[PDB]
Amino acid sequence: QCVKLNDGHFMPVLGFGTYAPPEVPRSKALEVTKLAIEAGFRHIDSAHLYNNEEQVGLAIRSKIADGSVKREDIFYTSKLWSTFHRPELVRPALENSLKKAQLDYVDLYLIHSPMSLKPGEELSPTDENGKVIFDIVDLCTTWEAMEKCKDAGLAKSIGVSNFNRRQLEMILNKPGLKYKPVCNQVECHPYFNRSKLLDFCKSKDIVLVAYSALGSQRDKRWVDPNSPVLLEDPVLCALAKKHKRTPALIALRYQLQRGVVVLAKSYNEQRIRQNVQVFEFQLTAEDMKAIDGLDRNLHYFNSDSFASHPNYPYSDEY
Ligand SMILES: NC(=O)c1ccc[n+]([C@@H]2O[C@H](COP(=O)([O-])OP(=O)(O)OC[C@H]3O[C@@H](n4cnc5c(N)ncnc54)[C@H](OP(=O)(O)O)[C@@H]3O)[C@@H](O)[C@H]2O)c1
Ligand SMILES: CCCc1n[nH]c2c1[C@@H](c1cc(OC)c(O)c([N+](=O)[O-])c1)C(C#N)=C(N)O2
Repeated sequence: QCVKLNDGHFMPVLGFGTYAPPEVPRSKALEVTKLAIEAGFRHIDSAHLYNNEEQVGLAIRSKIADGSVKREDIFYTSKLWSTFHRPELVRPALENSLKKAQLDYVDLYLIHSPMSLKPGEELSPTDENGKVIFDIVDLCTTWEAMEKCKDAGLAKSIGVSNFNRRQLEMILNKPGLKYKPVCNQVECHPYFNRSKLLDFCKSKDIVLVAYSALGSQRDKRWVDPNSPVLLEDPVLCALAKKHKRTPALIALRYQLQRGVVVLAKSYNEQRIRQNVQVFEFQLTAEDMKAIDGLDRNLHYFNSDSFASHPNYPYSDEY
């Protein structure tokens, strides 16, 4: 079921990823989120970026209205987009997310990325030459606004996404800090298992939440299509055969036994239901060690433009 956060709240260890590319109809987000809840998902991951908060919130309201769940049975996450890092913009961002989702509070509000962008209403602002426009913001002040969001009872918990150890320390060592981040949501899978960052986070009682745990959606706008397909991995498949499960299930179970909270996106009803089966079996100490050895220092996120961002979390590479 759950893990206790450092603010005394609880996060379910399996979460449902709601993002789908824009070629997919937006109503589909409503339909598949109802499916995920119907299947046993209680943690739902969304964001302003995904442009789907209305539909995900409608799914949540739907399953509350028909009596399948209470609001407090549901752990709902949303994220502050990078055009709203400047501190006076943060609460308005959160209030707009709540208005779109028609919810009174999010269970978790995150800084979506440390890579600040030009303030405004374009989510992807570009210049006359079509290059992305960065902004420069002290994320400590952004965090202070996030803390006020918790105090105002608008977010149950607060945390970050896409921070490295350096950027976590920055918040952690902030003068007059009220709340540490409850989690850090980062790309994490057997080819990028983030063991160093994971050990740091545990040291700080900060939950690590894995995204692209299944190797990503391999959107060729943001991922090199010829990168290895995570779920076609020899070891994962051999393990799949050993446990009579699927590579996806092995990849998911892997994170759970490391103490990583794990996300899984699917827009396919059968795969949504297969994924909750992660709780049906266990991997041995020997199996875990074998998956550890798969690490290739490979993040699927690939973008030349964002790599030159000052706060690009992976800038040590290069
Ligand atoms: N920067 C960030 O904070 C960030 C970045 C990325 C993701 N995230 C969040 O966390 C989630 C991370 O997932 P992701 O979008 O990167 O993709 P993912 O969870 O790694 O899944 C990748 C693909 O795996 C397929 N899949 C799912 N279950 C499967 C199964 N049992 N067997 C085989 N294939 C299966 C899905 O395809 P189908 O739809 O066809 O089933 C999906 O497109 C996102 O949805 C989003 O909520 C956050
Ligand atoms: C604008 C669309 C960007 C996009 N389309 N396909 C992608 C992205 C990247 C992404 C960035 C995110 O917040 C910075 C994010 O939250 C999510 N998400 O939730 O799926 C995805 C990404 C990564 N990592 C990978 N592997 O594929």
